[PDB]
Amino acid sequence: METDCNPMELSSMSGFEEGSELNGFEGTDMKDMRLEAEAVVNDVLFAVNNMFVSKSLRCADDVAYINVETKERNRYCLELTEAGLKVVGYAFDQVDDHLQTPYHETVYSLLDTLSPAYREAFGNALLQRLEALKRDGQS
Repeated sequence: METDCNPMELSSMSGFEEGSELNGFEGTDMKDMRLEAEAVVNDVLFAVNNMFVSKSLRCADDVAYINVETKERNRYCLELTEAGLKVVGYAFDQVDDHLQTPYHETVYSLLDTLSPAYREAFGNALLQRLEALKRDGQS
């Protein structure tokens, strides 16, 4: 007389019975674009002024809009999809449907071209490894 409500799971998924094979007609990766998006934003946030997911549009599983504001206040809006990161605007929450702007593979090969300061910031974190091995390694 009831059904399964919306509870919380302290596990990956409720799977007590196992045996049958799952792979069949639908092979969904279960990859959430928002998931990957918020992961990207956090990791590269240090190399820009402010970066955040676009809350003025939409984001549903396959597609998520992100915004990035570099150190020189330059803003890029990114349509994150399975095709990678596709710039859809150069302003905050700016997405144009006629922009045939090229999409890149990762955020690295994208933002490295979007802000030279990002590259320099990478160099700073890179030289940290250099001096790390200089101090600890030969002593």
